[PDB]
Amino acid sequence: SRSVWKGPNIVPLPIREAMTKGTPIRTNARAATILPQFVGLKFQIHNGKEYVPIEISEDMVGHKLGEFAPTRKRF
Amino acid sequence: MNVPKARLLKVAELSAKIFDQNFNPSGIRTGSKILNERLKGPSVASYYGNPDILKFRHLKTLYPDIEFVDLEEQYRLSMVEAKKRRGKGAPKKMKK
Amino acid sequence: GNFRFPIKTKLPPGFINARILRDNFKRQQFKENEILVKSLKFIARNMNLPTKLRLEAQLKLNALPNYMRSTQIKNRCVDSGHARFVLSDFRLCRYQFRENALKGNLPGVKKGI
Amino acid sequence: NNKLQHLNNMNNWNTQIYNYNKNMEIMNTMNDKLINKLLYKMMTLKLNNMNINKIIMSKTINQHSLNKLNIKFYYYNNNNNYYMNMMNKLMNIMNNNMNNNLCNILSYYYKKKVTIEPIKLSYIYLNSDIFSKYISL
RNA sequence: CCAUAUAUAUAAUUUUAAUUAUAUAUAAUUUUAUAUUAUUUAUUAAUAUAAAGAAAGGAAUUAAGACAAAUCAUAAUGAUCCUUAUAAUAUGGGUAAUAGACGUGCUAUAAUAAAAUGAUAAUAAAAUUAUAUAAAAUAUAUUUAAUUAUAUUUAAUUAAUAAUAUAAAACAUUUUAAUUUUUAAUAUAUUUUUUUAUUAUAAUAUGAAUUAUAAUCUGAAAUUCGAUUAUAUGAAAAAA
RNA sequence: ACUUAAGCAGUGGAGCAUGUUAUUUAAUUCGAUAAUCCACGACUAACCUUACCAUAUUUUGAAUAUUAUAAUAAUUAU
Ligand SMILES: [Mg+2]
Ligand SMILES: [Mg+2]
Ligand SMILES: [Mg+2]
Ligand SMILES: [Mg+2]
Repeated sequence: SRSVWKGPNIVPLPIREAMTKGTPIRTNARAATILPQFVGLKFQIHNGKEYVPIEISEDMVGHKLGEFAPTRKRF
Repeated sequence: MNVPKARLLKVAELSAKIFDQNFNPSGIRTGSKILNERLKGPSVASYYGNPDILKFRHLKTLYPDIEFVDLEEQYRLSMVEAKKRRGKGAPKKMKK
Repeated sequence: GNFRFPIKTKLPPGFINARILRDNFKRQQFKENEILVKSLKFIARNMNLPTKLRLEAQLKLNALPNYMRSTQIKNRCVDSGHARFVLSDFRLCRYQFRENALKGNLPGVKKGI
Repeated sequence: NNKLQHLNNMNNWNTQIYNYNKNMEIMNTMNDKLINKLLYKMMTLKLNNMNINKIIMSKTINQHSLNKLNIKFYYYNNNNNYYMNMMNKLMNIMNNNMNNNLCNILSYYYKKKVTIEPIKLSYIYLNSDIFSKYISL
């Protein structure tokens, strides 16, 4: 969770298929922490309408998935 | 303060032992609050009333001699008949 | 097929609408799953235990359905089904509370002087 | 100072109860409301057809004591020795039936002893509630 | 009917606040004696003086018209409309987006005014605690302690008993940019926390938005989108 | 005679909070419009609340009654 002593908030994710077949992981779980082992994987994050595709880098670790799928248009 | 810490620690440990209290000088988050937290289940579930109540449906079983007229259902049935008479009835539900 | 929710929940004895039914479902399922959720939270929040057990408990907590969460229970009026301005002393919205107080249905309530 | 020259402020409220456990008090209020509605529903009785009697009764007074509940209510109705009319059967199931009388079921409902007290009013203008319910029809 | 002032009852003054608590009852719409001025002229008002007074405030309580209503969320019944959808469940998002525009409040723009401190603890009321409250103590921020915030642990109380909770302004001392009205070195004094003499000496120590780091609280979950702490930041805000 | 005029006490140019409006949005749930002015309920919107958007997904569903097959009992008699 948020408090660092509580650790990251982990949720179920079909990661093993994406660790072997290189397929993207399509998820609505915007509240899941990006663990260090998520690096290099392709995610498709729901933003309420569509699925933004992103590739996880080391700078994204610690942050959460929904931070890179904007829910609203800027203007 | 002037009294040493070791004596107070021994007192605290021994007193916790007597009154069936757990002693955690380390300050580590054991989480005993969860074990000692009271349960709120039954009161939360009893919000809307006990679900076992005598209903009008049950009356025919309970008192065969007495014939009870529920006026609201009669009104609803008569209204359905009135809409039935004018062809304003609900379309038949699709069969799966 | 027969019922909206996974588990069979008995009907509330009073006024009924969809939101009251959802509230009652979540309330009863919270009753049934409270002990399990509390045990999972204990195993997750107990830093004495190995980190793997804590993470397993957290993941199992995340896996639970919405009708087991404590926060999702919201107090609603038992006479109209409204969810706002509900007085927990009578579990009625301010309007239904007003009418019942005027009619004398609420024990002990009176008009202010 | 005298009970023949004033009405107790307790009698103002339909449900007159005090419980240290406030949740039980709220539960009892809700139960009183629901059982009052059910009692309302049970007041119409037809024999075959063209014999639809409608008993008009005021709101119920739920007297909550420590070891007992009493549901007091007033009602209006309308060779008689040798048979039973519908209203008499209704009252006898309220209290007198041996097997499945209403007060036993209400006792299981409330988890305390229950009794029901119907009182007949021979006129309609001796009670505002009964009078209003009558002129409504 | 409240409030107020009294009387009786009740409490074995350790549920103590008897200065209190809640039942009954009384009391006022104040009563009077004069003087002056007006008066429909006294068996009247305006005042003022004297006397007995605790006596000075308040709410509610009815109908008749007329307008406005669908967050008429102040409802009922009826009319019409959907019935693989305008009904129902789950996941996520949104209701928080910003060129702007106007209301409502909070914080400020300094000295008739802000800050720090003030343990045998300056002084309240009304509330709340079985779907709780959390005392004292220990530990970390952090530093001899104090304060403040979390962490560990639950002492009593389910209550006129214990806790939320040592009320705060008030008052006392000290400091406070603009201010060369200040501080500093020498002397100096019957102003000594101080005086004198010679040299030296537009946004601040107001304001806290915004931004960054790292922690913490609730909850299963704080990214969109919560609150809190510390360490850096330090905007606009002066006149009319 | 409401209300005004006067006297007093304020508040009132900035930041933020919170509303409404406009615009945008997939939705930004709902509120006013016959020319002064006025779309303006919040006793707490992260999920629920929720009423809106997207995607899946349920079809007598929340109740009353009818007519039938299966188990449970009670009796009479399987
Ligand atoms: Mg809630
Ligand atoms: Mg400052
Ligand atoms: Mg939802
Ligand atoms: Mg939501």
